[PDB]
Amino acid sequence: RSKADVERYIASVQGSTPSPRQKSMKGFYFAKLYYEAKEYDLAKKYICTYINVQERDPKAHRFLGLLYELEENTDKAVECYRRSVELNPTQKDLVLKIAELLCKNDVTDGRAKYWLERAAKLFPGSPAIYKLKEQLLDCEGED
Repeated sequence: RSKADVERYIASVQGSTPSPRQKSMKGFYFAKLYYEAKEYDLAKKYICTYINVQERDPKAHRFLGLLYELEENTDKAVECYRRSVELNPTQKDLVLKIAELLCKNDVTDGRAKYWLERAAKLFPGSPAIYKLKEQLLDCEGED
């Protein structure tokens, strides 16, 4: 998919449902299509426009989180995933994802241990959990 293909669709929306809210209601579509075009900076731009007018859509915060994760922007990805979980807490997968991202970025972060413990409740006996905990134990300070 090209930037031009997505532009054509945006133009069609402008021509038939031109109001500000109507256009914003199409921003998740625009963002996914730009993501398909591998236009990542534009995908971020447009998912942000949709979150503006549909702030409680957990799928939209998750998708914005995905874009930030692709940039290895740990803080922004975590914030987005956290909001998505708050809106739809059945997403246990995101709790593990947050823990994994924080551990990859900075073992020595109070945040990594906090999320790891939240994830451990949701994934009893998980070797993914046990591996992160090993990493945290390795970097613990000594009394």
